[PDB]
Amino acid sequence: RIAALERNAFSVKPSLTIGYSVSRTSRNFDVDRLFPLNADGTVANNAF
Amino acid sequence: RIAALERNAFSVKPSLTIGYSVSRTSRNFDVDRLFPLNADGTVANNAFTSGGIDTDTGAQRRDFGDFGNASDPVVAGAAGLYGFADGVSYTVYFTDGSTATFDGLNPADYKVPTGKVIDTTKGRNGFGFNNLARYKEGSTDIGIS
Amino acid sequence: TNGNGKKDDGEATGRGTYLGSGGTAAILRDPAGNVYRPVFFRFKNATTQFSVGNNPVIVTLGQQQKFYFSDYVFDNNYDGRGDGFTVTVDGSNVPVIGAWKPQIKGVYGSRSGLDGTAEAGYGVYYRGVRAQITPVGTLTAGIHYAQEGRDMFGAAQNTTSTPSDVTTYGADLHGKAFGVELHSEYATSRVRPNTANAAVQTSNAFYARVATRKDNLAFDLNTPAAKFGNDTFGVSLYDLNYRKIDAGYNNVAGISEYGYGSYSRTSAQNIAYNPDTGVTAPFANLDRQAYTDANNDGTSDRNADGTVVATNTKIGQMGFGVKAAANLGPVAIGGYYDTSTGANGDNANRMTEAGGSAKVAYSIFSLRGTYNTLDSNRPQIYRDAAGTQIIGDAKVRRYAVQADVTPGLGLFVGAYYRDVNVNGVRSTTDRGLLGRGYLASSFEPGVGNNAYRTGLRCADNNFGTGTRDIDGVGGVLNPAVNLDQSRTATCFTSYGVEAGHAGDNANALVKDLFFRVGYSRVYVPTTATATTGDFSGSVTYGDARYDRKVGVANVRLAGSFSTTNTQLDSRPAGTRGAVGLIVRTDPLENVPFRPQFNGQVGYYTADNRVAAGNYNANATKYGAGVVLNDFLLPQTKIGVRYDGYMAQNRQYTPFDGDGTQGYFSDANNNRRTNLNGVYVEGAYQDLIFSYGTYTLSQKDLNGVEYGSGINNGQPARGQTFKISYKVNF
Amino acid sequence: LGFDTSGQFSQVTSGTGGSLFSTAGRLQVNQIDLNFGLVTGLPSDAYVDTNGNGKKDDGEATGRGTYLGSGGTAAILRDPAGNVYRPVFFRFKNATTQFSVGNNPVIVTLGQQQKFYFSDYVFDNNYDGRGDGFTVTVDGSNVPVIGAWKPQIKGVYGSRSGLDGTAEAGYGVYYRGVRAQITPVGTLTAGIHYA
Ligand SMILES: [Ca+2]
Ligand SMILES: [Ca+2]
Ligand SMILES: [Ca+2]
Ligand SMILES: [Ca+2]
Ligand SMILES: [Ca+2]
Ligand SMILES: [Ca+2]
Ligand SMILES: [Ca+2]
Ligand SMILES: [Ca+2]
Ligand SMILES: [Ca+2]
Repeated sequence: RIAALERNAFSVKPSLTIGYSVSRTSRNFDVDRLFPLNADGTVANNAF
Repeated sequence: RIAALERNAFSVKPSLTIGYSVSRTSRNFDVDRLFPLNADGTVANNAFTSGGIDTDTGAQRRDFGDFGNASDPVVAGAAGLYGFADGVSYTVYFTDGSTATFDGLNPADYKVPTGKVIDTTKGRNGFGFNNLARYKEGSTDIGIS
Repeated sequence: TNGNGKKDDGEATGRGTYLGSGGTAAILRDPAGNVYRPVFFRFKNATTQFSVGNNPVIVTLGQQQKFYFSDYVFDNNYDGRGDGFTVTVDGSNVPVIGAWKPQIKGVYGSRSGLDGTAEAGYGVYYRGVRAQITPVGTLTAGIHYAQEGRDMFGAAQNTTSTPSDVTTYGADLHGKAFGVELHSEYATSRVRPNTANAAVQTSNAFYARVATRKDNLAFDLNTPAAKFGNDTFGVSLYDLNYRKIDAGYNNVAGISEYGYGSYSRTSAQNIAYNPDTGVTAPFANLDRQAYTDANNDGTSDRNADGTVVATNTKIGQMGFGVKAAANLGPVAIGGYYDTSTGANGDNANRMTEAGGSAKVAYSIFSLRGTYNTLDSNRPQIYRDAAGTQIIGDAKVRRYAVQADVTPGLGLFVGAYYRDVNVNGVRSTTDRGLLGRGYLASSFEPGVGNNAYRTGLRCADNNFGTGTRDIDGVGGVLNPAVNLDQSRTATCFTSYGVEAGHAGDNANALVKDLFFRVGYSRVYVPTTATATTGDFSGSVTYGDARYDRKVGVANVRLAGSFSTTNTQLDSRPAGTRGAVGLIVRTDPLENVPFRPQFNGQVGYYTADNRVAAGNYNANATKYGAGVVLNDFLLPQTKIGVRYDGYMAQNRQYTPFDGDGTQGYFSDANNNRRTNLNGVYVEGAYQDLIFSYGTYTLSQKDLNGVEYGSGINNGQPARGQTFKISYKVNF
Repeated sequence: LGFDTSGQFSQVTSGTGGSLFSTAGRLQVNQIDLNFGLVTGLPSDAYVDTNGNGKKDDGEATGRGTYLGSGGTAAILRDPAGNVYRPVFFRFKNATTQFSVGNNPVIVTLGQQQKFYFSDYVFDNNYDGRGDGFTVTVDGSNVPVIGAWKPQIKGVYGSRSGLDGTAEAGYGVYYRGVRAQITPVGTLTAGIHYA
């Protein structure tokens, strides 16, 4: 009986996000060209 | 505890359809009048019946065409091959951008309603023949509900 | 949007407001293949009543209350009236009066609940109460009071024809006591019109019967109400009634849903019982008809088809009737009488019918006599001698003598002699005038069954006058239609003889064989409107039917014949015949594969001697089909089907929107039809392939094809290929 | 928030059908790929496809612009006392279009964009497909006399691109073909075909 109930069941998965951010710039330019390059050829991760 | 859970449960019943169909016809006519009649008075089933049975209005499966994607009702008189096929009709081109449908065989028998005049330029003296061919292009349909 | 519960013109469709909820247009989707559809909550409540409490007192609160006080008073059990409540008090359990089963009902409500200012039920409320006891036997007596009127808001903004108030009360007595069934009812009404300072209109109804009633609430008139003696020496009474219905009594005066007019003006003209609208009143409010002249050209108006246009005025009804019988061993006799007029008693609306019968039946023989009479001074709609519909007086006199013999087995033979004399002159047909009454009765052939059943036996040993069919060859290929049991219901002036057979009887010479053959001579006057004449007409007809199972094949064949020199009903003169045959076989397990065959064939010819010009009509229909239940692959089967139809001077009239089905009929259109095709179907496992090609051609004489409709000389054509596959989760 | 069901709904079985005759049901089981579940909002990438081409042409309304309150920052469907309402949608995506019935020798496939390949220069359409139709394959590996040659016959029918407008190249265009094949000696495979 439990197996049949689980077959017709919905898995509720709520989500929640939280975070603060502020950013100012006189002109918009790129800074990903300053970060180190990994062995696979991708730049290092950063928050900006 | 299980009985309470089943009381507040939803039975999910998905559905799926699949099938291919192509149909061509020069003129739409009925073929349900050719099939054998069962002992209870109903014609034998077939895969080409676009028949709407309606006991309220007296409609039957032999009163509608079956060869296009449309269920064109048969028409009595010489216009519809004496009840054997869909009837001929014309469209009437009036002045000031209005049109009307004439459901006969001869366009020389149409009465012009008062307050309107036909535009001779469009069509054959304002009468445009309505084509009778019906086409259902070959395609397979998958329906999910 | 308007709340009426119907889809008016202009209201938006469901899929047009919620895009992506269905259809092919406006699919709400997402790149990477996602498709979104809104989720809806669907519900439907079929319950509107809520009964609280237990015996004795039960109270019901509902939304469209159905209730029924009596036949002529406050009967609203078909669709209901409106929003309110109903209380029922049952006093079966009580010390002193528990044996009489008292019962009290109470009703309150508002017509239709919320209504617009222009609707009849705006600010209109009803109320009522009914008492009841059952003193002796089934005999139930009761009294009731009813009321319906406008409130202070309804009386000022209703802008309709609803009366200011209606007050109705009465009594009834229904049941069976001391072996006698008795029904009666009295009712009085007072209607005050909506107009200013108008007089109160009083109208009352009354009737009193001695007859049996069914649970359907319709009177039987075939089972005696009061008997005496036994089957040897017995006298039974079937009906004895008196009625008086006022001219101003209708649904409004009775606070009912549907009025008390005649159900039909041609059959049972005095009876108001309407199964369609749920009216159970036994007697009607009669109509007097007259010619109509709207444009005032000096000539009475007629419809497009030649039918007269009549104007109806409401007269009451007041008369009496009787119907009895007497069994004296082998000899049985009967009789009836019935008269009616307007409520005022004037003789200018009198309709009187009377008649009798007789019967003697010893061993297999039989003999019957009959007499009938109609003296309708009341104007009635019927066709004249020439054939033009008229309105006026009518007098009919009919007498018939019928002999019978049943020499055993399924055999039967019967001769008859009938005579109809309308308006003082011999006539071919009675023009339906004898059907206006409701008490006409006749016996039935046989020994031991001396019941005096209602209805003239004008449809016994007659021929058939059918003209319409659905199979296309006259009904010989239709298993659901028995060609030998088709008999016309009109009363002719003829004498003939008929012999037949019935294979459904327990004793029969040949099982499952039905056939008949007859010969009658109809009376035709010298001219259309002459007085003298002779039996110039002549009819010879024969039918057959035989169902059998030989081996694995179920064989059925039928036939028919006819030849006349006069037109009868809607069937023209000239000969006519049709034959058919249907064969079906079970699968043959003894041969390779498992084939089961099918087949049918039909032929129909008719030489019509119509006045406009003699023409000939033909028909031919055939079929064949083989199904191989086990093909080469283990789970594969295939089937084929061939059909055809060749007609000549025949047509098909499509269905009428009123409720009448279509049919095939003869027509002098001078056109030959040829419709045929093939139908191939094969299945692998559960995958079905369907193919079919057909061709219809209709060319007139001298060979001018009309099939395509564009006058190119080509016939119509059609083709379809379909692959089907049904899956379940 | 999102509702996700289990994966038990990934298999279907056949049913009875036919007009001249009735077949036995539950003769085949077909594996399908359905991923469906309830969602409480629409992504910014959604749109309303009115012409049926499967692409977001210019002018077609966005998904969030037709169902207000289904996402984004503008047009929040709320209620004082803090309640916020979002419509509930049913999301699904089928990655299966073919349905193979039967077992060896004869296998029949019904699909929506049929991929097939006869030879290099003839009737090679195994990249994107042609249209709506069916394909039948007969394999004669097990047969008394010619079982060692591994015969095989293919059959193809279809309508190019299925439903098309009057201006598209696939309007009223149908194809058909058949191919035979044997492997007499070694790997050497000979065959003939028609298109
Ligand atoms: Ca049809
Ligand atoms: Ca409405
Ligand atoms: Ca009301
Ligand atoms: Ca209402
Ligand atoms: Ca009723
Ligand atoms: Ca006139
Ligand atoms: Ca698009
Ligand atoms: Ca396409
Ligand atoms: Ca195409």
